[PDB]
Amino acid sequence: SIGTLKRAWIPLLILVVVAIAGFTVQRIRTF
Amino acid sequence: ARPFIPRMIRTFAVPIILGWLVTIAVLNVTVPQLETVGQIQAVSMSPDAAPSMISMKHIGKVFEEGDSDSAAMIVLEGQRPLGDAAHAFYDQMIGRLQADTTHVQSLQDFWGDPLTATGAQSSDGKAAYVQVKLAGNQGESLANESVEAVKTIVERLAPPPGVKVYVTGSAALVADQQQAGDRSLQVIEAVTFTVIIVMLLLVYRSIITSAIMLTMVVLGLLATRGGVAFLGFHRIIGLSTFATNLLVVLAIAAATDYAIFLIGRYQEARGLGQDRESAYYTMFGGTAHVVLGSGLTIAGATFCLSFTRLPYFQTLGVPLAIGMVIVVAAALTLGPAIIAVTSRFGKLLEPKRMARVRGWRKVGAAIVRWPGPILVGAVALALVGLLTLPGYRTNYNDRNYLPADLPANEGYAAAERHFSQARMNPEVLMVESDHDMRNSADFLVINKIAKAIFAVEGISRVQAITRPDGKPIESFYLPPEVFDNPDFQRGLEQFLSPDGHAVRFIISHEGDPMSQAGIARIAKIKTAAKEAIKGTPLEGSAIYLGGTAAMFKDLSDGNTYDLMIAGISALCLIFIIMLITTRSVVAAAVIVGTVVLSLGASFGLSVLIWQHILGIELHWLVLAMAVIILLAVGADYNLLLVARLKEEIHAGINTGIIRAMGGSGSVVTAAGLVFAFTMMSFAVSELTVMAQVGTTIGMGLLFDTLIVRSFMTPSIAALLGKWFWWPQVVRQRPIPQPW
Amino acid sequence: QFLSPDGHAVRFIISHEGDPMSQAGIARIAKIKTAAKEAIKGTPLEGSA
Repeated sequence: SIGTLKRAWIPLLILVVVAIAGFTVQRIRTF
Repeated sequence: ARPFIPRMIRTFAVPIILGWLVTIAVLNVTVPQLETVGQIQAVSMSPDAAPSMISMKHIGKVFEEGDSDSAAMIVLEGQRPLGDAAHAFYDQMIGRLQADTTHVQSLQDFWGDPLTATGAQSSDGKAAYVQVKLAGNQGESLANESVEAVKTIVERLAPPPGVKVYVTGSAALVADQQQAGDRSLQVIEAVTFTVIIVMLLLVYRSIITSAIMLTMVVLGLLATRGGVAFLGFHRIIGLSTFATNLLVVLAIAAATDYAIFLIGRYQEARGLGQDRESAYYTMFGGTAHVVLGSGLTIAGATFCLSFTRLPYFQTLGVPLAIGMVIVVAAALTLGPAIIAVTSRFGKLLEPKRMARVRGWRKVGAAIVRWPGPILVGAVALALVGLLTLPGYRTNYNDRNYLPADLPANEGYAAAERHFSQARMNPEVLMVESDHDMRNSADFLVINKIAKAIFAVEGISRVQAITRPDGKPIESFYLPPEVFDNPDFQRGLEQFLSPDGHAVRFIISHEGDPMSQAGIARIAKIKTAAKEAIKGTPLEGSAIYLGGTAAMFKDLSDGNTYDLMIAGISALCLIFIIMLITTRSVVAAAVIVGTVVLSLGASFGLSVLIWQHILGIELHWLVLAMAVIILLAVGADYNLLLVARLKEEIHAGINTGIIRAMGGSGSVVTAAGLVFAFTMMSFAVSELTVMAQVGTTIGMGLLFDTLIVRSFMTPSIAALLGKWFWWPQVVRQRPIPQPW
Repeated sequence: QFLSPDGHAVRFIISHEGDPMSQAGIARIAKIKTAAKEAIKGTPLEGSA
């Protein structure tokens, strides 16, 4: 819901950034 | 009232100081120093599964000449063409070298063979050479003592009159470069010591405060070094010389950063008019979380650096993180403790005069009132920095980055004096087929390969079974009876696998084999060698290419990919920490943009100064070290400044800017200049690569502190306004209070 | 006509295709020089002018 989503936007944003960074680093590493 | 942690730190000050001292003592007396423990367990710098390394191991395995890739050359020249006594002593020496099976694995006797002697002798018949395969890979100590042993065994016996013997190659080069760095250490340390003392007395205008800071820094450095050597001594974690050096540099930088942070905040608080106790409590409550966050961000980034594939960064991940954690722990426990003890006992930490805070408040006033034009000026300077970046070249030859008195350099000089190619850095090509090659048609194909290789733009010699002197430019015929001449059989073992399933040609470049062209040439060598067999029965065989240029091409590719991995990791972690600290999504983005822009401008200025003007090309390691240190220090300073700015927002956006400038700009500037000049004092070293790294970091921090951090980000903050703190809602000015 | 009277030189007379004074014609001469240099490489004429 709105409240439980906007009351914790920081941790979710960090999770998204870490996920993207991990995916990109994994893909680059295999080269 | 008073938080738990500072009260417990200060109440137990003396016992914790004693504990720190005794721990450092025990960790430094019972466990050797970092240089020794690092050298005993050094690791090879070439990746384990690179295309070149596998080729060298396989080539060694097939011909039964060891499993290593270290090699050296012996140069034999005289002022008169060599005679029979030359052969006599050459044979005696070669017997002696073959007697010592401990250190030399296998040998390549060309000059002793009449058929191939032409290919192992100068055009005027005045010089010769030999190849020795040595124990241990590159960079392991085994190679070092093996090359030293060969030097001793060759120099024990006196050469005949008229001739002189050298030792040459890459192994001797690395051994002597290690010795040269060790020699330069003393002078460089003396000069940097005097410069750092001068700078500290200049920043503080006192002798006692400088002495106390030196104490903080040395205790932190000794603790970090002892602890990391303790962990590495028991084979708990890996170590390497590059790791120890960068660890020392980072330890010094972080320790001085935090020491200046704490003492400056203390003195500022005292100047405001608070008593000793409240000054201590406010410095802790204003700097502790910043120090902790910066330390953990740097530790996390330097740990994430460990996923890299190139060992130069792989081995560098754990030890630096452990050292950084130790540094932050020491500077959070021991720091405030001794500050409290020193403040209480007598009268030592005492601010005198006030001339920097007022000046920096004035600079903040200028930034706030006219933020636009100052921004365009700063970005214009960054532009003049950036525009020289795209033209950037790099050189992998390490010969011409050292003084010319190293013995290997005289060996190289002799070789260049009597040879018109780069015959001291050859290569080897291999073809692995599935049938015996000791027959005529396969020889025609072999010669086809040799000729196809010879015709590449850059190659000068291609030494093969067909032509031992290395000029395959002729039509070929060898009747089958030639397999019975014993001399031909000896050459056959030298050049063909004993099973008959492999061939190898020795390829020597022209010019420097390690410049960019010498790196791009091996791909063409492989393509030509592949297309030469196309259509002949040998199709589908496996082609190996082992040599120095191959190794350096692999290293360059790994270098670019690892630089990008580390960049993404570091930048994303900076984003995370700024977001946690400020609770703003635009502020973190602005900081990320500014830091990357500063890296770019700094390196642009450095390349403008070092390659265009002084006419010396940068190394292939400067980028990595420079970016590591610059990113760490920038994270630290930006975190402090932004945290302070957030602290002073409540009374208006912009008077907060000028207050924050007065409070913290001076501290960050002092730390930046001290570290920058401590590094800049390295320009007088005779190991030019260290001069390059030191000067790059120095000029980079000068530009960062004096242009970017003091004029670009405060101006941006004052320009955007309340939109620097989105999504948080803030006000440009408080409610208008009455008179 | 071709060799030098003292016998220390030779000259070749080279004619282009199309328009010698367009961009390609200008670019061709470096290739000519490189080709000659690589042709003399390894032979007793190596390093000549």
